[PDB]
Amino acid sequence: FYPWMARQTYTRYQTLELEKEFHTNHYLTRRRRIEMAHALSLTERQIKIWFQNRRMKLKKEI
Amino acid sequence: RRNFSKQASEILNEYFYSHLSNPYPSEEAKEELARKCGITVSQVSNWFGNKRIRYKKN
DNA sequence: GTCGCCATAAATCAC
DNA sequence: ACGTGATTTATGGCG
Repeated sequence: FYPWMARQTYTRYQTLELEKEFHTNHYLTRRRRIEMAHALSLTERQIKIWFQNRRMKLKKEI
Repeated sequence: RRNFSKQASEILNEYFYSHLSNPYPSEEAKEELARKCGITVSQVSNWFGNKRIRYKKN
């Protein structure tokens, strides 16, 4: 009755690569994400979002 | 990892079932229950997130 | 406009 | 193993 009432997991190599990069820089330029994307068979949007989530994850340590 | 205190799970359930037309506890009503229950506002968020979806799934 | 935040949904993961 | 608390991909829209 109530209104409010009504994903792929990345590989071990993909996460490691994203973690590494995040470790160097928390923010990624559009060119950097276009690069990483081709580098890991993920989209530019997926990289963007992965970094948005990783930041919200780091922030959850305040 | 523990499964919560009963009193804490006493509180969380109480709340959710009360306001069921909009089971979305204001950002501050989160510290209220997090204080009451002793858990973290974060754990409250997880709880309602989990409760909410598993609720429609049963 | 232009871009990140942030609360959630859902699916998974994991004590 | 399994229940349940936690974490991971994705979205929307607000600021």
